[PDB]
Amino acid sequence: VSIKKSSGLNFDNTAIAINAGKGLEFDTNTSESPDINPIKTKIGSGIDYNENGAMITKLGAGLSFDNSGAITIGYIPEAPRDGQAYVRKDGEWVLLSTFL
Amino acid sequence: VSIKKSSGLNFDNTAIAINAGKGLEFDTNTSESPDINPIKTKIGSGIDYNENGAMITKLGAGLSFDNSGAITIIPEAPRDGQAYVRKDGEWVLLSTFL
Amino acid sequence: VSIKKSSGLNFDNTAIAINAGKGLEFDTNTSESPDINPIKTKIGSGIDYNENGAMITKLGAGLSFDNSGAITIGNGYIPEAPRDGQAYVRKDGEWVLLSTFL
Repeated sequence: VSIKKSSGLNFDNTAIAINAGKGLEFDTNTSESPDINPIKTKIGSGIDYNENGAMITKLGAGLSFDNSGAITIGYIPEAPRDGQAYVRKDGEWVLLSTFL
Repeated sequence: VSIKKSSGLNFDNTAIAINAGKGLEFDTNTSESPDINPIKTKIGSGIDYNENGAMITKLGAGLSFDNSGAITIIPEAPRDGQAYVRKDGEWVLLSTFL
Repeated sequence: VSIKKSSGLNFDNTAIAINAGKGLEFDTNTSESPDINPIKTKIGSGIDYNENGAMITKLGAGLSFDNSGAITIGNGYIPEAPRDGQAYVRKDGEWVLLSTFL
């Protein structure tokens, strides 16, 4: 058999093998391993698989996906300046004299 | 024909095939599909392709690439053992109001 | 010999070749290239390889990996007082009950 070795194939003791380079590996953890190992991507920090085996970015605190699957990002306000003093109650600035 | 099955190839009946696992798939969306499908990476949220067919991180609102291809982006009351309230953008001792 | 052409293989002048599409390429920069090229992923902005060839996200200013490999936001003003129906005043960086002081 002729193989095109410039297109990712090579011989390993006369058997055609995928010659897997950067970002790829053979999955030695399937039910059929180590005799039958599928090729898979090789991934590290910040990448995962979803349920379909698709690569996704691994998002932590502060980050989310928008509506197109793009990565996106995602202290109390000032009381009124009317000369009057304010205290804090149930998430609101409430006039001091309310309690005096 | 001899294939090395522990290196990503398998027989699909009599025919030699790539055995694609996680992060990989066959592209059924070409002109030539379904009879000739290239192997491609399998991608989801957070990843996209370039025009050059390269995988890139898919960035939305608030994130961008820096110039070397990496992803990038009331004051406290006085501390003096006394109680304080908010008035005109200042922190003003409570006592002052009693 | 027969190949499953719907499974990522094709003929190039009789020779069996991987038919590489989006996110893959052959590496022409090896010690046996260009007559022998491995298949590799094809990566651009936001991605790199680690030392062992695994793809990682490339992080710049203000972003960091946490200890579980996830991308996160890297790293005074007052917080909310208690939401318990009571009034509060600020003393020594703590919300203390206005009650105390009357």
